[PDB]
Amino acid sequence: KDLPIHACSYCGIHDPACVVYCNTSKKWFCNGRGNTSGSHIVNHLVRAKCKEVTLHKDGPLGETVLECYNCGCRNVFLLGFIPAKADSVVVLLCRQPCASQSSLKDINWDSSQWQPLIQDRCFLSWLVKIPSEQEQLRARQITAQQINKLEELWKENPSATLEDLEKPGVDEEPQHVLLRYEDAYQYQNIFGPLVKLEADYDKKLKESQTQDNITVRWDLGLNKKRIAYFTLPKTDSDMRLMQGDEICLRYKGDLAPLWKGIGHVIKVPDNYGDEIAIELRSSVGAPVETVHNFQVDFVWKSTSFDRMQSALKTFAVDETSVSGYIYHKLLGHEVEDVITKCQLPKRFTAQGLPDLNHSQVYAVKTVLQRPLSLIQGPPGTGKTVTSATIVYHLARQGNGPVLVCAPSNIAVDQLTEKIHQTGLKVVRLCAKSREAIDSPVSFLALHNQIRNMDSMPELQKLQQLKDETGELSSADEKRYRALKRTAERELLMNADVICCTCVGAGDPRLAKMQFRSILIDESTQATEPECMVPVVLGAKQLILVGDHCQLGPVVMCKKAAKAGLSQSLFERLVVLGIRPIRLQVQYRMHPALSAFPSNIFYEGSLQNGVTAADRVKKGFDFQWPQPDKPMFFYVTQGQEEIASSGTSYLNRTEAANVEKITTKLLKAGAKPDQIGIITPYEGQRSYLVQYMQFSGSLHTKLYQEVEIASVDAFQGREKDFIILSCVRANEHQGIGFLNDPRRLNVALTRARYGVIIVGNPKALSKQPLWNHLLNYYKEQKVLVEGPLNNLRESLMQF
RNA sequence: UUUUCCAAAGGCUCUUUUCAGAGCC
Ligand SMILES: [Zn+2]
Ligand SMILES: [Zn+2]
Ligand SMILES: [Zn+2]
Repeated sequence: KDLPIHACSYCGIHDPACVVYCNTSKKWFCNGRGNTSGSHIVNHLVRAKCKEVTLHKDGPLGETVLECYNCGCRNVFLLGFIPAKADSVVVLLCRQPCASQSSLKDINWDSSQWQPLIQDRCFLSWLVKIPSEQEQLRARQITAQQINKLEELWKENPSATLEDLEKPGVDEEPQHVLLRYEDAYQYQNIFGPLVKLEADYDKKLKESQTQDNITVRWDLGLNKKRIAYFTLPKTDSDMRLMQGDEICLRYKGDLAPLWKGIGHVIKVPDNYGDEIAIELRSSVGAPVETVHNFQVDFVWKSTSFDRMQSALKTFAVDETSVSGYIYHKLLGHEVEDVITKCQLPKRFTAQGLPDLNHSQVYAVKTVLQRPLSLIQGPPGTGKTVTSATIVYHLARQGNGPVLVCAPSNIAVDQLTEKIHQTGLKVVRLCAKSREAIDSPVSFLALHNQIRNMDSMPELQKLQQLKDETGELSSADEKRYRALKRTAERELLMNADVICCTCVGAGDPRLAKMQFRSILIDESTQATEPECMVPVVLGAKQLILVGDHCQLGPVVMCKKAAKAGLSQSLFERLVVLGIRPIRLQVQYRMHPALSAFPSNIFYEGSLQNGVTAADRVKKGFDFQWPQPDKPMFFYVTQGQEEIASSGTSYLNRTEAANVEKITTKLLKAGAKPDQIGIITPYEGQRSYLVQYMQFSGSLHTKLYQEVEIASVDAFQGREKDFIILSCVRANEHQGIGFLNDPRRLNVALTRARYGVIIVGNPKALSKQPLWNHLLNYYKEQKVLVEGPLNNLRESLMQF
């Protein structure tokens, strides 16, 4: 009848050792698996981002708080139990750093036997008894989708029952993304709510980030560089500290008068470096002398989303914002093909750049003859050289300035270096936040060029005065602003090629300009409005470069992802009916590694531009299961564990295996910078960092030199030897986003010399693509398990 | 078997002096 005080929100099962109370949500939940693959309590914890667990009053342990004996951390995802060697008393300790920093140092305690408290997405039976299957089915049954809906209702209001899910029927679902449109106003009305939802979600998830009572080195700078170094106390474990964001520094202490300054991040965590560094744009009134009792806060900004909305409305209301043909093509309207009447250069090669192959030459000649061209660039095909050829030819056409944009600043830097290699005059536009960022192409930045602009000397005098003092008078500031605007306008008109980011093209300084040529790059990594921001500038000839098989843009809002916002402009153009021209040759992999992904994801179209003897590293005496094939799959029988964040995964057994193979690789003579570690899960990456940094069997700096990153963090990077840990291994659950073929594509194509795959074939074989992976690897007879020294071919079949 | 937990990004505002003016980073 009436639910007791300790009753599950989802089902209401009442039992002493079956209900767990959450301090964050002030609700009880059952440990029963239910219809879904996960327990109710674990599902509530992961969905509601809670990290506090309170045991029921009656049970094997009674009213207990699961706190680490060393540090007392509340986050249950880090605690683990150790059975005593003398009695049955269990020791609850954090995985790290409490394993080595434990004050108890009990003889019966050992950290090797340590296991996570959460297993198979549910609490262990001895702690919380799993409800009996018959009782857990005879009671009220709730499915996953309505569970998520009820959790959302609880989040938006802490009063919601089962009847609140059906009787109201809120709906208000965002309009789904269409493939074919009819009006620009329709496009704006459809994509406005999605952008607004994304911005709101980002603001909500990023505004709740602050720290208090931190130290600061507080070093100074000659040219007004208030540079502050401080380290996050790692209690919040927030990685949102990023280049270009805004940080407000508040000094509420009594040592100095209260100060509230604004600055930008200049240095994020690095290899063994940490000590995040920020640059303050405020005056000299900052409390330099004080170090402690410093408060910091991150405030979200809406510049990017405002730029997307402005571009959308400009496209909706301005007929000349884009060419008519491009406007009709983007809306899916069926129109006849148009051939651009451009003069074809006799030689397709670029001065100062390597000669293109036949496929690249054909791609260039086809692109130059079409107002709209789509290029599918497989990994390792030298797409940068191709794009350099395109910009070279476009500038040689003399049809005004040529705009280049890319979602990532690294891609922009690579492309601008490539074009500058031809000797062409290029101007790189950087944001104010990125002005202090040091880059190899920073000498080509707009602000640095202005600082080196010697035709007008009073501008330099004002600049150095600003560098040596604070803000000048109002008239002086107005004159300086006018001089800067005039100089940058002259530079931009004089410049032949302007390169920046896709969002950065929305800068007012770049505004009020018309460009007849745009070569949006890496578009497969950007949301459709992000790619659409630069084109409303007056595009007439428009080129996309990217690979849908590589990866897609990352969207955080669940509703936006469901509505189709994750789709890139490249994908929509491809599915519209435009066949993208794809480069057929590449020089990045030894043929053995490149044979499989070409066969699978590129229907056997890629060609190996390098030979086997070319892609062998000298002084590398490492044994292989097949001497001709420098890759293999190592089989591990580990169990996945929930990461500290509560939504990622890790595995200790695979981490130890990775450590062993990396130690062997360094013993083989491979340079430490060549060894890369790739994991799709952030929690696994952090655990590997902790395991390889603090506990180093070999030289600690030796392990330090290698670097670990997420899939798309490493995607823009190319190295010799790569070792992958797929992490996920669950009998009753899925692999997660590992079923996405794009991540498999980038993971297999990230190498140059060798790939070492580590994972559990039994769990991965359920997904058909990974089953094909396993079948191919067994056909090559490189599935190996057991001792590293004594390699044995696995007998498992899939 | 849910949908997955994964990067990158990045200064303007106010006022009817609005054909404009004012102030901030
Ligand atoms: Zn329940
Ligand atoms: Zn909760
Ligand atoms: Zn602890």
